[PDB]
Amino acid sequence: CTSRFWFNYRHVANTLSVYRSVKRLGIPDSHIVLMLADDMACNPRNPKPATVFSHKNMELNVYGDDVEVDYRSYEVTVENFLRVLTGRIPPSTPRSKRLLSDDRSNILIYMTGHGGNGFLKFQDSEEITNIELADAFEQMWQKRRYNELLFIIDTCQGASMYERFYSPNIMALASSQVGEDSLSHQPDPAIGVHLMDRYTFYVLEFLEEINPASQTNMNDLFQVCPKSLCVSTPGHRTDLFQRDPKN
Amino acid sequence: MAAPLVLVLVVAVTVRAALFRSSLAEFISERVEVVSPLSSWKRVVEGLSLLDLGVSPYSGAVFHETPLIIYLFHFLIDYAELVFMITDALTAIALYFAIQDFNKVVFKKQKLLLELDQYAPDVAELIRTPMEMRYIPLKVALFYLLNPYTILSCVAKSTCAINNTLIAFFILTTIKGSAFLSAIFLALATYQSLYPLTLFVPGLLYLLQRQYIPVKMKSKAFWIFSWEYAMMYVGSLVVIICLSFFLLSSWDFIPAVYGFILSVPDLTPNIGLFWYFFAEMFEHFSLFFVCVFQINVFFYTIPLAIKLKEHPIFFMFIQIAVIAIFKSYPTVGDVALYMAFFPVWNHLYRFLRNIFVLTCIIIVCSLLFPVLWHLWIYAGSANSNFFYAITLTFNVGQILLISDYFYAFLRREYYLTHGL
Amino acid sequence: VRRRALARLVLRLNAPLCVLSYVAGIAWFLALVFPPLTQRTYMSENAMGSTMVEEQFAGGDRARAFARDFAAHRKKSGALPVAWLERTMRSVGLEVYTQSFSRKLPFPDETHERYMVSGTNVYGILRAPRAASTESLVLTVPCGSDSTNSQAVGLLLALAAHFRGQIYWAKDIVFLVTEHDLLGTEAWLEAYHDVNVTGMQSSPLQGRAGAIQAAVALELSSDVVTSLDVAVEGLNGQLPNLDLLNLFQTFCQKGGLLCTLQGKLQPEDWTSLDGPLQGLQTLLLMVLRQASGRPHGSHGLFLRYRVEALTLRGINSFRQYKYDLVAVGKALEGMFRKLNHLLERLHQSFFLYLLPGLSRFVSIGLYMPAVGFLLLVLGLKALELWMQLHELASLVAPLLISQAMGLALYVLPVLGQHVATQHFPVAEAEAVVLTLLAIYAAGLALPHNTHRVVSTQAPDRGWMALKLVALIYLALQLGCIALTNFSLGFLLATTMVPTAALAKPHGPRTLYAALLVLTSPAATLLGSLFLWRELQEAPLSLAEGWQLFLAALAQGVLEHHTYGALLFPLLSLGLYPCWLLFWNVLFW
Amino acid sequence: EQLPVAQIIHQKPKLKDWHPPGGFILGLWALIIMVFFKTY
Amino acid sequence: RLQPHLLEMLIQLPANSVTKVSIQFERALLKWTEYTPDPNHGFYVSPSVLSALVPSMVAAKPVDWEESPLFNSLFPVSDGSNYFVRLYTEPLLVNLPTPDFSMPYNVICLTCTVVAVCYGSFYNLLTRTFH
Amino acid sequence: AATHLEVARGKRAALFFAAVAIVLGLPLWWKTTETYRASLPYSQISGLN
Amino acid sequence: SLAQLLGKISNIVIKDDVASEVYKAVAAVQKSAEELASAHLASAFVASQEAVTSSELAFFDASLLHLLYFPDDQKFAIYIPLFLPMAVPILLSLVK
Ligand SMILES: CCCCCCOC[C@H](COP(=O)(O)Oc1c(O)c(O)c(O)c(O)c1OC(=O)CCCCCC)OC(=O)CCCCC
Ligand SMILES: *[C@@H]1O[C@H](CO)[C@@H](O[C@@H]2O[C@H](CO)[C@@H](O[C@@H]3O[C@H](CO)[C@@H](O)[C@H](O)[C@@H]3O)[C@H](O)[C@H]2NC(C)=O)[C@H](O)[C@H]1NC(C)=O
Ligand SMILES: [Ca+2]
Repeated sequence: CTSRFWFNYRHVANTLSVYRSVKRLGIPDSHIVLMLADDMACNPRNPKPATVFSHKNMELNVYGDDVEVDYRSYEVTVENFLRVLTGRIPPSTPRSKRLLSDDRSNILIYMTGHGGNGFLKFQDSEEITNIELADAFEQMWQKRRYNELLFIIDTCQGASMYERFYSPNIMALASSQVGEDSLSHQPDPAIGVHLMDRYTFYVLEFLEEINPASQTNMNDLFQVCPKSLCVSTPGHRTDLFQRDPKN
Repeated sequence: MAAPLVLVLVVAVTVRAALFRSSLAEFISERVEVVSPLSSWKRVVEGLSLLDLGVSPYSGAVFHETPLIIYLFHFLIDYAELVFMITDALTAIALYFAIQDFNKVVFKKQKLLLELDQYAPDVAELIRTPMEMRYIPLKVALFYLLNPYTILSCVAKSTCAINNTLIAFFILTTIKGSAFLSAIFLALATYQSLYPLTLFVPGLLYLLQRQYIPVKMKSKAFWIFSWEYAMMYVGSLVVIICLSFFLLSSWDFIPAVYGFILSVPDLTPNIGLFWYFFAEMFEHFSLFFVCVFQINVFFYTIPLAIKLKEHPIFFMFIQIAVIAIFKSYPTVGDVALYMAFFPVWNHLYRFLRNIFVLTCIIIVCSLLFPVLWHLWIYAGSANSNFFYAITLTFNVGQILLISDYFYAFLRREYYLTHGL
Repeated sequence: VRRRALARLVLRLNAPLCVLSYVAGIAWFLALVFPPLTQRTYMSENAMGSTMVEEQFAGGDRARAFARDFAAHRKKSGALPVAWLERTMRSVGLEVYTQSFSRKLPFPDETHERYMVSGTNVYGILRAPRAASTESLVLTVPCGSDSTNSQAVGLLLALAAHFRGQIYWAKDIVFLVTEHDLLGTEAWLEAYHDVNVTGMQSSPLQGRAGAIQAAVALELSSDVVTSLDVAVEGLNGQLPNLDLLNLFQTFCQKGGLLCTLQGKLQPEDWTSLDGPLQGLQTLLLMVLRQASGRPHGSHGLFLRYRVEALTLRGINSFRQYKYDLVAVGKALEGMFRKLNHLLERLHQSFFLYLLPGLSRFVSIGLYMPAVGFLLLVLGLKALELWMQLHELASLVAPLLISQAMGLALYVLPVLGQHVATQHFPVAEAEAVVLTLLAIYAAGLALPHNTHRVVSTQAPDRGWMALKLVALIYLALQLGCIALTNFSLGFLLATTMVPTAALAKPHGPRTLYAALLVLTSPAATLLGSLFLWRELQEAPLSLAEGWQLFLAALAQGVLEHHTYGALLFPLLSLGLYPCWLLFWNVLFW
Repeated sequence: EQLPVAQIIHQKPKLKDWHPPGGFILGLWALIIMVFFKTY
Repeated sequence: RLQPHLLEMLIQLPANSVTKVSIQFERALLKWTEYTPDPNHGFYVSPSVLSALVPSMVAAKPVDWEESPLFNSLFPVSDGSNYFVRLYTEPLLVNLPTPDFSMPYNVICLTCTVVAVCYGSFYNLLTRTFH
Repeated sequence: AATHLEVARGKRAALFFAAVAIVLGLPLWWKTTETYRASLPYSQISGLN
Repeated sequence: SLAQLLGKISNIVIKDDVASEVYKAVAAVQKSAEELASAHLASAFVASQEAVTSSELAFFDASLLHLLYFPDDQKFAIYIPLFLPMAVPILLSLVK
């Protein structure tokens, strides 16, 4: 989550919804490198401390009682992110703050925040571009640090963040296409700021209905958000995956 | 030793004492244009207090004065206002007598050149004349004392006043021809502010011009005197450096003073070109600009020497101006030292291209510095860009003023040779 | 060849270029009420523009009960009920502190009959539970020595009762009830930052709330209210960040409140017949109020401490539709709840604006030419005076005296009040104002004693140098003033610049004297008082106009001494000597 | 001991007013006189 | 950038009284790449530590850390008539002057342009011969 | 005479500007801006493929 | 991978530690390959371990991230303001 300032509560909620689904489906905390550029979970402005909500009904706290943030506040930088992906972190970094993936590792990477054309703003200050992201993914593939990689981005014009990928096994999702930038705004009266980005909200709803022993496939998640529901057109990308998404 | 210079001195000390005892003294001392990290009374007192606590004054980022300053204000900590009055009076006296002797030498050279008639016939109101040079030393002392820059520097109790006194005594001793005292005062000034080293080139030249030693390659006497003066200067510098070591028994003043002057780590706003440039600078690619901006101060010394070989006092004035404008952490009292030399070159007030607009720009910038400083430090109405723009305009005005004076001097020399 | 060509083409147009520049500046100022320059106001800061507030303040009846109790105890306790305020603030769960302050006014002020001001400020601190008490917001009611603002104290206590009990406070809320209208606010603000800017004595504060971010100065002396009157103009012409006023306007729109700036309304400025007129009228009112430089309300004292402050004055007119505490209480709660979202000191929007109608504004880069052309008039006069001077001791004599006169006008009126009262049967404040006016006229009627020395015959050249110096000085300080506060610089350059440009002894030399005297800073203040009273549809005759001029001089001196208002020193030390220099230029 | 008041006062050498060493004063004062004799 | 100020003082608090220890500081201007992503929020001065042996109303007994409840064995009591307390003051929000983060490239051009106008003026005077 | 002397001085100053701006101007750019690269075996590493 | 990374982007400061590790890794790879073709499995395994440690210390070094260095294209745009003063000596050495 590359966003601060408590009015970007939607981005923290996106990240924590993906985190809740992933941790419910099996991935341990040690294998999740969670980054929240601001808590917005129990900062003083929160009307409900220690909770992050997905819906106005306030019945599903994506910031549950079992959550670990490996990188938070000023630690969540484009530098630190690329360090985690490429493995070039400082040597004192612990296990929990690094991606110790191998050739047999499936990696899910979910990026959320303000994002323009082929670039993602990190805490309103710095920038990660699709060129740098593709280069980092290639560097990961050179060392065989992932078996298959699923990239999901939930920013504006997010289909261009995965437009410069060349590493062999990556399939990518995106909330919006190259052009659409209209950013939704419907602040909850109870929680002052916006709740979600409406794309990961339906991804969360899609992922809430499956169990760990579920046979749902990527083809059932390639149409989780239709044009009727999220104003933007969520575009995927399978030009690299060898395996058929339906399997 | 003058009838009206004493009156000038009493008026200056009266003004300075009134300001010291007024309620504006604290405001002036906290002014950032008149006070730098190198010339702050608050920082001198802080270093003394650190010594009282037993911690070294240079084991921190707040004290950057020299051990001679430490020693001097250890004893004169209570009489500081009187000491600063005395040092500005000494600067005025040194400038007065230096300019008096320099005018006498200039008239002597003009007479010895009119005798052999190296001037064109169309030169009548273009030769320096004794009635117009009678009050030039008095006007020099008057510009040095009764201008707001020096008054503010004194009231703020900045050590830039001490630096000015050292440089003025260097000028006086060089003009009187005392090579040894010239070297001592040049070494003291270089030890204090690190940018009178360039002034080594003019003084020597004038010294040679006073000894009638030709300045040329195939001249043994020129090399002998140059080596003698250079050895006196470097030996004085190294002796002062070793003595300053012995004051604290440690070489900590060396980094904290000279590397602080050269590397610029403070970024405190000034009237100079360094603070904002190095605050908003890219991390890599920044050492190159430190290097070039420090080379800037020393860059023109050799070309101005080989263009102003026969005019080492105008060359000294231009060098002092270049130091004052391009300098890590310059106070406005450094501007006063070269502005006091204007009456020496007021006979060029017929070739000055644009003096009115430049004086207006400098005055407006001087009176806008506190105003915009208030508007982005105490009032949130403005930002650092306002102060940066005023610093840019002030420094451009200084450059164009100095270039106008230099152009006028060269044009007057050309008209002395060729008829107008 | 080229230099003479340019010189002849510019002196051929001395008078027409100067008058064209002056009229251009006036026209640019008049054009600051039109859409291209006054586009619209907006919330630049997303920290509170991208959020919403669902107000739940429903304690208006408690506010009324608190107002009744406060009025009763304030009738019993003559000045301010301190024990009752402490009990009530500790009942709503605040940390209650009092500050005793006292001040020696220079003279009895002839307005509140107060000479030895002494009172207590009572403030309570809402301690942000989840925060570490590092930032704070101030809700202040400036109680005076009369029956007003008893409802505002009740509303403040009712809001404190509501805010206490909420976990969503990132900043402490300070509920401050000052003793006097502005002296108490100044005392509290000085002791809070522990500075002594105005030399006022007080007791040490037993409790602070951290760096103050924003401040609200609710004045409300009626139960129901017809319209809500915001005021954003601070001491020395300073203004709050525009986002605070945008926040107020958006919470007026959301709650249906009929909110007004300086008592004026515009549904939409685009009416093409009167919208420009109402915009011009309200912008003129803002300019006259900002040039005044006094702290209209307690919000004006916070701006010196880099605190964005705003006064809301509930006014109960003859409009039959009324809003109770709930509308105003909900507006205040929403404002504070949305300032709580700031999480960063207001650094966006604008700090230097000049806004016509609470929804329109002009940036500094947009209204700067209005005074820039007026300064260009002086610049052209100086340039052509210099080039006529080119094609001394006689300047030292005026300058010094002029500056001396300024220093005479700054210190003597207030310290010589005792001898003026022992001489003439006038009040101490009248003694101060009489001394000020007498010294003004003494500087006026003194061109001859200084002319006891004659070192030039039919001079007409040292004359030019004196006028050149005066023009440069006037342009410089008018530009500086316009940078600090535009309105004062503009108002001074509309009157002094045209007369300063034309001051030669070659003309009538009697019409010129009348022009300079009628555009002197004192005459500028008198005309500004007349225009300000006219702009409120309350015309004033010469008698009570002169009485108001007396009151304005006395208030200028007093406000300078009590809040550090930079208008008495500015007129008396920097502008009066320059205008006297022009006077000497006239009578050479 | 959480606050050993007696021990922590004596752990620091006594705060004495600083003065320049006799070596510097003698060294500086000797050479100030020395320059007074080359010129005089 | 390498070490903070540390100040440790043993102040004898006299009686029922308020001791006002104050120290003046001057705010520094930092590099543009030295402020937090929220530069206008400010910087935090760490809460100051206040270690004292406050006198006790009634003298305590020497009690072993096993029989005693867990809240009575945090600090190793030494005297008995005085109990050790370690207070922490509030963190302080101090704002620093800030450079304009949006103008790092224009500043280089403008300052180098001032250097360049000086260089050009001195070039066109030290090399150009009058004619 | 004097004109020749001033022309020679101006040419010397221009020479000094050129000489400095090259000999110390370009090595400064080189030494204080270049990314420092140590010697890596680029033939052995390729041979290990 | 390291060679390709350093050849692709020419703004990475590779320092003496990285070069030392690369040299150690290459030497150890050659030694282990020449010892595997012998009755020297133990020495070959130790050399392979040394080679892996050196090569992964060189590859995963904090200083190889291309964000620590100013972009090369913009390095020739932050110098034009110094081209303007430096364009005068180079041109006036040729015109005269
Ligand atoms: C040498 C003289 C002038 C030097 C530069 C002037 O311009 C700099 C300042 C702007 O003051 P500011 O900080 O209010 O405005 C801004 C922001 O607040 C902000 O947040 C931004 O992101 C901005 O970009 C921004 O404007 C800018 O970047 C400025 C762009 C101009 C560059 C020219 C090549 O001018 C003046 O005020 C002084 C008036 C000058 C004369 C006394
Ligand atoms: C800000 O500065 C002013 C002075 O410029 C301070 O006012 C001074 O306050 C003290 C009280 O602490 C006054 O002393 C008192 O005098 C009376 C009568 O002489 C005496 O009976 C009292 O025991 C006490 O000593 C002093 O007169 C007064 N000065 C002036 C000029 O009025 C003010 O206290 C400062 N602000 C703060 C917050 O301290
Ligand atoms: Ca983890």
